[PDB]
Order: sequence, then C-alpha cells, then structure tokens
Amino acid sequence: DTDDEVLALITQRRTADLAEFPNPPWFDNLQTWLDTQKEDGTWEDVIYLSGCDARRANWPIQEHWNRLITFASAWSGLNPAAPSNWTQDDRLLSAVLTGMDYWFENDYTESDCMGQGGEDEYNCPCGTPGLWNQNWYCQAILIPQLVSHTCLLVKDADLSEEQLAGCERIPGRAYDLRDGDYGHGGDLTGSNAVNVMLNSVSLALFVNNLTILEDAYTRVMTLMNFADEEMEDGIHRDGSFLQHDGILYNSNYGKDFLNAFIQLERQALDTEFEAGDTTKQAIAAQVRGNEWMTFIDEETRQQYWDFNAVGRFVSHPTSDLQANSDINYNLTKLAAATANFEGDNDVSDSLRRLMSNGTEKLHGNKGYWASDFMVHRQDEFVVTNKMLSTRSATSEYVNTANPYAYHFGQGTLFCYVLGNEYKDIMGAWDWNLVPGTTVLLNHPELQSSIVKFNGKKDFVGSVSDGTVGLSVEDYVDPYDGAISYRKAWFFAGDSVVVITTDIQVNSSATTADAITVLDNRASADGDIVVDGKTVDASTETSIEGHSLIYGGNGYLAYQTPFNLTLFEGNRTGNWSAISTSLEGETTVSIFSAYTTLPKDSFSYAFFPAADNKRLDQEMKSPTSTPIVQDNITAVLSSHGLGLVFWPGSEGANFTIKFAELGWGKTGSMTISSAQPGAYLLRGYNDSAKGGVRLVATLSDPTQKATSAGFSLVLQGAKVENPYGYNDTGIIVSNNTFNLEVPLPTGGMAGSSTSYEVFLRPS
Ligand SMILES: *[C@@H]1O[C@H](CO)[C@@H](O)[C@H](O)[C@H]1NC(C)=O
Ligand SMILES: *[C@@H]1O[C@H](CO)[C@@H](O)[C@H](O)[C@H]1NC(C)=O
Ligand SMILES: *[C@@H]1O[C@H](CO)[C@@H](O)[C@H](O)[C@H]1NC(C)=O
Repeated sequence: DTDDEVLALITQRRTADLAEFPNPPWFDNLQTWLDTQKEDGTWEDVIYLSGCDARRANWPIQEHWNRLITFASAWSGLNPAAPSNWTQDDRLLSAVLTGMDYWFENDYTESDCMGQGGEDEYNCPCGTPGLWNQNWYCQAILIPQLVSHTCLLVKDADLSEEQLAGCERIPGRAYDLRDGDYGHGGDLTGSNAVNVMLNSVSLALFVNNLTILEDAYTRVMTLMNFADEEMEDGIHRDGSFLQHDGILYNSNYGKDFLNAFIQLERQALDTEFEAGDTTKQAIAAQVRGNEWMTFIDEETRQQYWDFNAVGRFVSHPTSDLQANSDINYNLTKLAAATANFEGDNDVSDSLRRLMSNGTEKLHGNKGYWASDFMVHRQDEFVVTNKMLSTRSATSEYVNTANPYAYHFGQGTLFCYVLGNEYKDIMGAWDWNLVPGTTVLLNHPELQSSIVKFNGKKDFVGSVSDGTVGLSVEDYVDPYDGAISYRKAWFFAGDSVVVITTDIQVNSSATTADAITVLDNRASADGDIVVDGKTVDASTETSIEGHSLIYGGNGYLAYQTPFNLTLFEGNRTGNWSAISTSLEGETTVSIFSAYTTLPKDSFSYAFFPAADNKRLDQEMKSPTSTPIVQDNITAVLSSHGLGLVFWPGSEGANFTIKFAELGWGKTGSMTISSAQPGAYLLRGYNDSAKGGVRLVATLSDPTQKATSAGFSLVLQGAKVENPYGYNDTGIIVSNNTFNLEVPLPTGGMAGSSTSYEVFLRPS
C-alpha cells in the first residue's frame, strides 16, 4: 500500500465522523424499522413519489436513506450512542443492501433529469422513468450526500457489482459536472459548491482516488479565503460573513462554511491536505467574528446568534431548528479542528470562552467595517447595532419567509441581558417598531414586495479602539426617501449616547410622526417607571417624561423630554403567515415603547443592566454631554471624546477646553479635519510627567479615502512626541499637532488606527 496510507487515515476519520449523522433518538426504531421493511427494500409509511409528482422541497423519499444510515451507524459500531449488540449484525447489513438495491435499480438514465428535469424543452419531460425530482438540489447535493454516507459506512462489506456501480454513479454524476452547468442551478458557488465538494470527498474516499480528494480539498480551501471587495460574499477581514449582497449572515451560510471546515480539517490532520496559512487566517477571523455575535440564555445556558446576522430566519420560531435556533456547530469539534492554530491565528481563548457556558464572558467593544456592525459587551449585557450603507442591505423575503422585515439593518439597537428578550416574539411582533430604528410610524405599508433595499450613502461606518466605540450612519430611506437623518451611537462603559441630528421628513409622501423605538421586548417582571411614577400600559398609553425604567434597563432623555407611547400585554400573530412554519398562531406578552421626536434633533442615553441608584446619580450628575454643532456631532464623556465630521464639514472647527474633558485646569483645543471622518480622543492624566497622555483614534466611514487630515490647535499647552517618530505623518511644533496618515486600503478600508502624543500645560 503505497501512499494510500494517507487515504486510509482520512477514510477512517471520515467514516467515524459520518457515523454521527443519525439523531440519537432515531436509534430507538431499529427493530421497528427492520420489521416494517418490505421484501423489495421499501417501507409502507414512506412516500416514494418521483418525477413531476414528488414534493419539490424536502423530498419525503429521503426518510428511506435516513433509516438506512441509522442501520449502518448501528452496524459499524462507530457511533457511541448505538447499542453494542447491533455491531456487525447481518440483519442491518442485509436491510441496507436491499435499500441500496431498490434505489439503484430505479435510478434515472437521462442526464437532463439532473437539473432541467420536468422541462419539455430538454430530454427529461414529465413521465420520464427514474428516481428524480424537479428540484435540481435533489440530484446535485441531497441524494448524493445520503448515498455517499451509506456507501462509506459499508465500504468493507462484500458489495455486489451493481451496488458499487450505483455508489460510484450517484455522486460521480454531480462531481463530473463541477465546472459545468447544473440546469436550474447554473454555476454552483459558495454553499452549493462546498456541499458538492464534500460529497465528492466522500466519493473519493470510497473509490480510493487521491486526485479527486486533492481537487475537492483545493476547491474548498480556496472558497474559504478572504473576501476583500465591498459586498463580496465570503469571510471578510473584520470577521463578518456576507451573502446576498451585503446581508450579514454568519449564522447560516458562514455557519455551514465553518462546519465544512471543521469536518475537513479534523479529517485531514497531519497530511498534505491540511489547510494552509491563508485558510487558517480566514477561519480564525470568522471564529472571532462569530464569538462577538453570540449571546447566552442565562437560564438554559444555550448560546444563540444575534438577530442582525440571521436575515430571513427571524420569522421562524426556535422550534423549527433553523439558523436562529442555536449556534449549530460542535464546540468540541471546533476546538479539535483549531488546536494546531498558532501565532495570530490562535483562537484558543475564543473557544475557552465559548465552551465556558457564560462563566467567561466577552468584554470589550468591536466594530465591523465591511458590514456596518458594532457590538458592545460587558459581563452584564450585550448590545448590537447594524447600520445601512451602500455596502449592506436590510433583509430579504425568500421562500414565503419573512415579508415584514423592511426596517431591519436600518439602525437597530438590540440588548441582551437575560438572553430571551426577543426569543420567538416575532410572531405577535409589531414589525413597524424595530428596536433602535428611527422610522416613520407604520410607513411604508409593510408587505412582501417591500423588504430588501441597499443604502444610498457611503458615510456609514464606525471608529473604535477596543474599549470605546462610535458608529455613524448617514441615513436616507431607501424605498422612497420619505425620511432622512444623521444618527450616531457612542459606546463607552455601561452607557450608550444616541444623538439623532438633521431630521428630514418628506411631508408630500406621508405625514407620519418621526419616532425612535427604544425597545420592543417580551414582558419582564417589574413595572413601567416614568419620572418615578408607575404607568399602567395595559392599553396603548402616551406620556411624557425624562426617564424610563423597565426590565432592568434605563432610558434617560437630555433636555427635551420623551414623548412616549407605551404598551404591555398580549399580542397575537400567525407563524404560518410569515414563513413556511406550521406552528399556527401564538400569543406572547410584549412590552413596546417608542418616543415621538421633535422636529430637528433629539438625544438620549441608554443604561443596560442598571438600577434606580445609577440613574439617579446620572440625572443628578451626568457623565455624558451630547453636542450638536454645524454638521458635527460630538460626545463629551468621562471615558473620552467622540467626534463626528459629517459630510459638508470641510474646514469647520470644534473647540473644547481641557477642563471640560478632565485633562487640565486651563487650556483649550481647536480641532479641524480636512475630509469627513470619525475620531476618538481619549486622555489619560499623568502626574509623574505632569501632563496628559492623549490617544487619537481615526477611521474612514466611506472606505474610499486613502489619507487623513487630522489637525489640533492648542492654547496654553505644548505637544511632545513620546516615541520621537514622525514616521506616522506626525508634525509636532510648539503647540500644533497635525496628523497626515495613510488610511488602510483593500480589505481593511474602514478600520481604525490609533496614535499617541503627550501634552504639557504651559
Ligand atoms: C439488542 O437489540 C435489540 C433490537 O433493538 C434490542 O431490543 C435489545 O435491547 C438489544 N440488547 C442490548 C443488550 O442492547
Ligand atoms: C481519479 O479521478 C480523475 C478525475 O475524474 C481521473 O482523471 C483519474 O483517472 C481517477 N483515477 C483513478 C485511479 O481512477
Ligand atoms: C459534540 O458532540 C459530542 C459527541 O456527539 C457530544 O457529546 C457533545 O455534547 C457535542 N457538543 C455540543 C456543544 O453539542
């Protein structure tokens, strides 16, 4: 056996791995499924419709292969959940062989049944004999996958020549068409190509062909490399997985990519097929990006995906076991696949925090530039925010699922303190009140035809330094332009300052009120509190106030008070009217609050996981101060200074005294930028050197500028370079510090970069 030892090792590993396909509950029906099998291999209670009579989606004939794979898993003795007395039992082997015979004998013969099946223009019209389906997916992926599993599980049994012919024919017909046309499928890309190559890996291990294995592994590892174009589907360098033109989708498509990588990497360890360096870098990036999208159910310890990375599955309940039901990948197998990861690729800490089941939480602030996404986490809450630019989309209406998701991705603000705030409330949900979004009330009329849209502006990004974050969104309504504004979020500590400026409402199209939705969650224990007064919102009630407290979260209004519209109680919706689900109707208790906005601008602050004492201290001593001024938005807080130069602010100035920041008793600072951009200014008081250590963070939201023009003008202070390097475009004089730096390009367009200087009170 020359060099087939690598093939045999990979075969052993994959055969032990493919034995895990059957659900552990399926092993109970071994005796029943064996006894109720007919003499021709079929079963009575299984639907064997083929051709133009079968069900296009979820072909019921696959139950046959499910039972065959269960038999084979029990027979091989590789699945630990199977009773040991069925190991090497000839009854299961004979049953599997008879089922394989039944399927192979009724295999179709016209190649046009692969994809264009049922089309009269091609050579497989309705009535052509054979086991095929009008759905191209059945002949390309599904049936080949099941066949590959069954054949690989019984590779060592004495198989007839017809059985081997079928085991090589059924997946080979799809593998031979890899660089060709699949009829309705056309060119297979991404998930379909990965599934085809995975089934081809199974086939190559069956027929003992190393060339097919080389080709399939090369193709798969190439498909999982970095995507560096705007909206380009794939793993980006920020850690986000895009699909369907900028729709964040780390929870479904990227999930399948990561599962395929886990499988292939664990199976091909220590061979000439283990992933290279580029693939491991991309996999580490995706693993880290997934961890920041994962929150915990504090009661059940089950981990989920954030509702901004789920897309159309938000309209499905968790019982349907879709992308929104779980993370849906084995953390132990992911740890085993990424053990050999070294250097900057090491993701051992991510896996440690994931498998800890909430005992180690993720602490910091992260900003995704390629998807306009930002996450702020403590050990006490998880806050997410997706924005809408020319490089992302809202949602999508696919396969009758998700028709009222127009407002998603248009400036959402989700909060996870318990882990069940938004669990399966989408049934009775009011889809016009998406938490965080600033929309016109019940505009437009939500329906299936109005769902997916791309942003119209480019100045939508985020700046962060790992601890504090500032996201910006030059927003315009994409469906009709009935509402436009500029909104920013400042993430620092347990507080989120939200400054909505430059509110525009096209009153010719509609006259609805411009509102900002604070939250739309499930009922939590406690009472609604407005200015310290309990409010009964069993019926939809309006009220004004400066503070709102419910479910452990606080909402503080600056200057102009709120104009709230509150509701708490049962709503009713139909799961089968928003998706293909069969759950029917649902009745859940929902608390929903949204304020009516003033005409020009409105600012407020959000304090998750806070109590009355924190909010009282804050209202009596605000640690933050929103500042709106001449196309510039600024946030003065104890943790630093957020600063937004919106488009049209070339040559403006923002002047702030050192005493307002807490740096020095005297002295001011005049800030000016050459081109629009987002900036962070954090100061640290140094008593030893007698001065202030300033850290300046910057980025480009448009992802189209190559250089920056940061300029500071100090009064009563002196700038001193600590490292003494002008290598970063730093111009240090007596009292002036200009920063001309090259911005990141390619896949890093829109990422942040920080620099240091030292100030001395003159
Ligand atoms: C042997 O297999 C049969 C068939 O399902 C099962 O009823 C029986 O419990 C098994 N015995 C043991 C010891 O697992
Ligand atoms: C392996 O597959 C390739 C591609 O179909 C083929 O060219 C080659 O002859 C095969 N090798 C063997 C030993 O069957
Ligand atoms: C991973 O798979 C093993 C074996 O089937 C199982 O015991 C374990 O619970 C799985 N882990 C998760 C997180 O599902």
